[PDB]
Amino acid sequence: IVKPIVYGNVARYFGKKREEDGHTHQWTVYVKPYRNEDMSAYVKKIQFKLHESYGNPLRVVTKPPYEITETGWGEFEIIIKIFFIDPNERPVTLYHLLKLFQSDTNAMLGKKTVVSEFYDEMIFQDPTAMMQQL
Ligand SMILES: [Mg+2]
Repeated sequence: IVKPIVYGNVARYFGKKREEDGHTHQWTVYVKPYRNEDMSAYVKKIQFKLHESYGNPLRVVTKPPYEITETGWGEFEIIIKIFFIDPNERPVTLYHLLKLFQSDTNAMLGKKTVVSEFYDEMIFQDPTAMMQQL
C-alpha cells in the first residue's frame, strides 16, 4: 500500500548570463521512485505544469525517467500530477518550487549546482484490485 518517491529539481548556473536568452541556469524537475523500480508498471503519465512563460507549459511524460530539462532565469511553482493506470485510483498532486538561486553561504564557496528534492510516499489505503500490481 505505500510507494516511496523523491521529487524536486536540480539546477546549474551557466556562470555567465546568456545574451539573447537572458537565461542563467539549466535545470531538471523530476519524480523518481526512492529506489529502482519501473514506476510505469502503475503510472499512466506524469504531468508537469510549468510556468506559462514556457512553450507547451503542460509537459506530459509517459515513460521513465519522469524528468524535464530546460533553461531559465526565474523561480516558480511546478505542479506535478501523477495519474495511475487504473483511472479509478485518485491522482497524486505535488507542488514544488523550482529553485535556482543558492544561499549566500553557498555563493561564497562558488557552488554552481543547486538541488531541491524531497522524499514523499504515495499511500494507497485501499487500492484497486488492478492496482495490486504495485
Ligand atoms: Mg558545484
